[PDB]
Amino acid sequence: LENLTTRELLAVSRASLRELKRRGVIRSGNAPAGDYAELLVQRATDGELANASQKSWDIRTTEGDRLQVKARVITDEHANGERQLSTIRSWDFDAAVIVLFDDNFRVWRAARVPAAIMKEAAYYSQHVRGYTVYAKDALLNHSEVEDWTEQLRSVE
Amino acid sequence: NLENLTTRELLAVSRASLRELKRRGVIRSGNAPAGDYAELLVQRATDGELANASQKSWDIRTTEGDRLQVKARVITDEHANGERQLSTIRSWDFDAAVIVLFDDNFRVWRAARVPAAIMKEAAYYSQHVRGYTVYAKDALLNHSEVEDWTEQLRSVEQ
DNA sequence: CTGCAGCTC
DNA sequence: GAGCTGCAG
Ligand SMILES: [Ca+2]
Ligand SMILES: [Ca+2]
Repeated sequence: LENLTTRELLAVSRASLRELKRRGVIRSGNAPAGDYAELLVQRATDGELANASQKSWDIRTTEGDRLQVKARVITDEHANGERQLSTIRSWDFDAAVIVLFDDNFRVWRAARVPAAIMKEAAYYSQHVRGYTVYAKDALLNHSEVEDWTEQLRSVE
Repeated sequence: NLENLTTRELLAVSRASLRELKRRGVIRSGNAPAGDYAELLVQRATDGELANASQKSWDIRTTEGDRLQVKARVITDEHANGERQLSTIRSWDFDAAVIVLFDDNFRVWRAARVPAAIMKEAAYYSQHVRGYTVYAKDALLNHSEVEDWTEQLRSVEQ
């Protein structure tokens, strides 16, 4: 992409978003990671996608589980800051599904974390009125956490 | 043509374009490019100093000392009220906001310098996020105390 | 920990 | 109004 002008680079950024939405891979104007991670969890659970602005959770599974999906793109597996999950303002869900992409947007690691374990790992931020969880290796490897890496790779 | 690419190739191109924009200094973060790119245009237009990326309240200090809070949206529908909603404001310690409205090809469509006091008048509080919401509606853009910066920003995009 | 733009109805 | 994901020091 080094041969493209900056104007073309910005246009490719928008056009790729537009084509992804046309294919139903994403459904919003956000950067694709959030919607794409939800799509994969939906495929893996055969679940029901919630309304985009619904509070608390994103996907309801066939067995009735309410899943809060949280994704990050990892460019440096040793950068703790890239493990910071998007803020949590409501605990009315059954489990979080953490989806860690590599910088080619391939699934690197995924984990199903019970809500109670998420709460135990959370720190409150008064600035944003919400809770921060870090998807550090210790949480991903927690004895009550399920490794979902292969389950999400099989739906990529 | 992107319609000929596999979904895997599309996603990789999404990352690759972000990486190339950061390598060139057009952006300086892994966010979607709009936020950093709007700050870059305002910096080019004011010859100002970029604040630290995690700095509270403002983004750019002008040579004359104005602390500018840059707020951008990419407009796909010029008549859509929701697309004027600016990112939340949790601190009023800035002198003026610079609103940058892009079109869906990432060209500058409209830009405006809004005094902080006018931003405060238009804001509604959201207890859910502990912040203030301002909409870049035409009435705000056309306010008598708002400066049109569209041509300034257009002269520095490439 | 402190913050920012994951890092629409 | 109610909400979401406009990632960094
Ligand atoms: Ca989510
Ligand atoms: Ca800003």
